Amino acid sequence: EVQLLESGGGLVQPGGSLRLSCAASGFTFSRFAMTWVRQAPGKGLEWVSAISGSGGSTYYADSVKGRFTISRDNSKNTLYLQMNSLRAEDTAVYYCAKVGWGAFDIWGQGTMVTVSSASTKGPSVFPLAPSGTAALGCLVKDYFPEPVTVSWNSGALTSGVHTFPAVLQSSGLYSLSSVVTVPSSSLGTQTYICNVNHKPSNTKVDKKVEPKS
Amino acid sequence: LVQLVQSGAEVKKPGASVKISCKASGYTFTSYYMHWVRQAPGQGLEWMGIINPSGGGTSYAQKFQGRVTMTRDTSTSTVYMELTSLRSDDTAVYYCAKDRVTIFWGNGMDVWGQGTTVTVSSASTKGPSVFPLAPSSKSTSGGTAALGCLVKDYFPEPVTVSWNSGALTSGVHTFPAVLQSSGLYSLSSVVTVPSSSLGTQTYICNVNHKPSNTKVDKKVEPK
Amino acid sequence: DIVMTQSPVSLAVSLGERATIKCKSSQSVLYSSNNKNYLGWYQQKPGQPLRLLIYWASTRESGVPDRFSGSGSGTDFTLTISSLQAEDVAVYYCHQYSTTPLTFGGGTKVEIKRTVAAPSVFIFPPSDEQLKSGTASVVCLLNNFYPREAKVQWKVDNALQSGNSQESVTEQDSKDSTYSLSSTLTLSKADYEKHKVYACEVTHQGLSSPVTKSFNRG
Amino acid sequence: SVLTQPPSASGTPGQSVSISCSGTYSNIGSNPVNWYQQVPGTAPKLLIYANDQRPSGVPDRFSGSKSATSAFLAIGGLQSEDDADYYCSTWDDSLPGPLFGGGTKLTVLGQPKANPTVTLFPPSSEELQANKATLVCLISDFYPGAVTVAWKADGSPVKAGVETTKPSKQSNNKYAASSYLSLTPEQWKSHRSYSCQVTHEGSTVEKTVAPT
Amino acid sequence: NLCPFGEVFNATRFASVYAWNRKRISNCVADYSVLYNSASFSTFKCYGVSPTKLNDLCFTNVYADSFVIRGDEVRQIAPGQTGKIADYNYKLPDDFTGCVIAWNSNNLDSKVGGNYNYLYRLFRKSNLKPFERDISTEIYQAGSTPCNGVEGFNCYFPLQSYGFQPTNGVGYQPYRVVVLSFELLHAPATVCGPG
Ligand SMILES: *[C@@H]1O[C@H](CO[C@@H]2O[C@@H](C)[C@@H](O)[C@@H](O)[C@@H]2O)[C@@H](O[C@@H]2O[C@H](CO)[C@@H](O)[C@H](O)[C@H]2NC(C)=O)[C@H](O)[C@H]1NC(C)=O
Repeated sequence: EVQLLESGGGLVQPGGSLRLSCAASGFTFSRFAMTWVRQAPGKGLEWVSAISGSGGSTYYADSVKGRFTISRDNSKNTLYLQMNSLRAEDTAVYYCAKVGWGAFDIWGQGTMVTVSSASTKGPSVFPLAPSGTAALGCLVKDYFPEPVTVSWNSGALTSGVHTFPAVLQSSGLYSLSSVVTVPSSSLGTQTYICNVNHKPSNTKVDKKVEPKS
Repeated sequence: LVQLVQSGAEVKKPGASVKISCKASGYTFTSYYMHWVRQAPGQGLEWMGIINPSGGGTSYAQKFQGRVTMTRDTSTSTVYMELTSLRSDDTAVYYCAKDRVTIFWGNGMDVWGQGTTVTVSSASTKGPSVFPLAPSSKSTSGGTAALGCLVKDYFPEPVTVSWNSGALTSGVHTFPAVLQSSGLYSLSSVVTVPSSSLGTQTYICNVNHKPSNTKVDKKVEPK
Repeated sequence: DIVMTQSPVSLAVSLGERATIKCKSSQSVLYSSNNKNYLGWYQQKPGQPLRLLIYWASTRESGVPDRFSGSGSGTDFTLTISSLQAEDVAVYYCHQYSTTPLTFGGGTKVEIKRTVAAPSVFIFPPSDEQLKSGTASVVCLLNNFYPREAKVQWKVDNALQSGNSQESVTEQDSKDSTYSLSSTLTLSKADYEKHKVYACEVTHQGLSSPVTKSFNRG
Repeated sequence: SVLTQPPSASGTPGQSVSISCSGTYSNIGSNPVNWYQQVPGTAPKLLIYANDQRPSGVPDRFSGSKSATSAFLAIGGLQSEDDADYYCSTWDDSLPGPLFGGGTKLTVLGQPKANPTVTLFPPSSEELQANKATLVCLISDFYPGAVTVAWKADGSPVKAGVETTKPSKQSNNKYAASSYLSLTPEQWKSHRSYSCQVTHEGSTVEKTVAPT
Repeated sequence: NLCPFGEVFNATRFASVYAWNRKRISNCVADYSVLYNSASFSTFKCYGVSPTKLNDLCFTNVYADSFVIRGDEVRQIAPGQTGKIADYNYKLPDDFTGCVIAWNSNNLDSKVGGNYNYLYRLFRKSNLKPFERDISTEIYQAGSTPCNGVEGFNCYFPLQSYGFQPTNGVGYQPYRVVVLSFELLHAPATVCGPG
């Protein structure tokens, strides 16, 4: 019966503004305080803001005081979060929740808000030189957006290939590495070329990974 | 002083819904449970549920969970019971009953409404046919003759039957109606009289079916 | 669900004599927190709602005559009428209010016991008015008999009928404590014209041999 | 002002586990405690309010307790469907809104605990020529899937330039993760050695590289 | 002469646990096995003394506390316990000397629509000390924002209802509880077992 359905998440530029809404159903909306909680990717939960059942009182965490404005329209059973002067730190999934006996007892499914300067970009590929098995690979750095595909010797090498999930840095750009484990005797005689392709940028790089003198 | 007054009889098609009212008077309305109990024709009692007039909370028998809803209007001291998706075996007399307490499942239902008949049938209103049950020389037994008339194919209940417009009451036997495969009712009314009276006294059966505003005075004559 | 079983289904008692009805519950309704049996007794006369007689097994309701008393505990309960009166003829129900759903017993019909009386049997051929309509209703009346139990068998040209008859019965008469029964055998006009002799065979306690009333179509 | 939870907890199927939440007198010591269960990707769900109370529909094998400055979430009869991140939360006398712990990843063990294999790559010649330097620490084949990565240069902690992924499940249902240290070529060559430390289930595995 | 335990155990209405009831028993003889030998108690647990021999010891006073709680809270009525009841409503000392008696009262204290009469304290700033009692009704303030007597985001009335309904599971059904505190003073022993 009870439901909180959020909407309005999207990409927004640093310094820009965005507004979220939370539609409520299954309970008398005006009788309960409501709150916004957010979660940065791979981070914990952070309380953002709250509002009285009537809207006459509002509460904000210092991290958003002044920039964000919570409000509600009890005739439309809707809660709002107007966000201004957005920074990259505000990137997170934003949750709407009902307040009850000191806890948040009913949550919405969440909505993603990304605050990023992220022009499509191709990656820089650097060889990760090898130093009875030997591990070598290539680093795929500062690319946007996902995905990136990595091959080895045009696909003829699949044993020992471990392509690690990418990391999303504070810059909003991805980086990843794909490492292959091959025999130590294979070095100095077998050629290893990692083939990186980033379709969103039409970039294809073939990088020879050789020992280091 | 203390009494419950229910709304009138209802006829409903299968799949429809019925809402019955129970107006309470003579006591603090909000201080006692109200039950709803129904009784199908020739059947035993079936408890439907409780509503607590103080707060409007309810608890239904699982058999009815889903299609019964009990509400209370405390400004008028009236309890309501609504049953939806009616089926033919919902045909019954519905009673509203006041409990002695508002604790656990009650402690005795001390005051009962007069009951509400509800008939669930695909049948449309139809007045009866009245056929005579003629006395005959072969039928007479030791100076006593048996006669009557048959009130066939009517819907819904009830029908009223008198004899000689009320003059003849002794020996009268008006039987409970039986429901036929056609969905229409039929009952017989008979009376034993002295075979001496045949030819001297006329015997008229007075059948009334107000649901169809049908009135029939049929004279049962010897054969 | 709790199952309430009442014994007997029907009880015949002479006026002034003692009536005792049994009610058995499939589960104990005795609560040790107050040592009370959540068991009630109700009386129903024809065309009327229930009337509360006993609650908590043994406590008489206000305005209930002293001749009514309930006893028992746990699962076995009894309702006793010390000296039956004419206004005690009715159906009595036990009722548990311990667990949902609150279930009633099947009821016990208390009637006046009187001497066995065989029935007067009358048979009625179908009216010509009804025959025009296309159906033939043959009625057989069993009048002023006792006890209530009786069996009616329709024979058409000495062929036993089945499925084409219906019966109803009156309540016990206020004067002579007897019952009356009507049995209606209904046939299509075409099938009624097909046969000759229609018979209503009655069986009853007060009859040493079944009584049959007949008529020839005419 | 901060609520501290262990980053990870585990137990075998059907056993019990207790997740701790460490605070101070101004928060846990004086305010009601709530617990939330979040299956990653889905919204948090209330498990415990007012220290030890369950919303309707939460089974009693979830139970909350509190001491002077710490709260505990006990979970009995562990099922694999209990795999989730659990968050404690309370109020602080100094703050208008509630606090949250850092979360605890609960793993109902489906295989033996395995410590990570670590591989650390120094910056490449191409990257240095480009006036950049990235240390690459690759972590693989660990279970349960939770690690802490600490970087250090010449035995001193390096907190700037670190970027670490959340663990992700591999083919064999073990976990992999990677950490990147971004440096200038100068600070890369301004130390004798850099070290990548991966602590898993209380034990640390170390790898180091040197500009030399 | 006979301790009035019947008025304690057989009382028609029991107190809310936050406003728990107390009766002082003095100058009488206690027939303890009229209580111990009864299968009507789902809980009869004694501490610091034996359930046996209870009729052979003598005390300076006996305090009979009684109240209603939830079924799955009865375990909290014992020394060394924590939880909403032990912490915020009724607290026994670590060295408690007495007996805790409890029985299911669903048929008396439950009600269609929920009983609103039985309450508990849900929020408190500090734990109760043993045998402390708090019937205050100040709005509980969580966080820094003052309440000023009105409920809201961080402000909650501290007492809430069990709302006992007859269909509740037993863990959520009401239980009447009687706590017998045996007080040993350096004074005349006034409550004595029969022997
Ligand atoms: C609490 O009351 C019970 C039962 O009360 C009995 O029944 C009542 C209707 C009323 O008549 C009371 O006066 C009765 O005592 C007590 O249990 C009974 O105790 C008496 C002796 O005092 C004994 O004869 C009965 O058999 C007992 N009945 C049961 C069911 O045990 C009980 O002792 C009272 N509690 C206390 C603490 O005294």
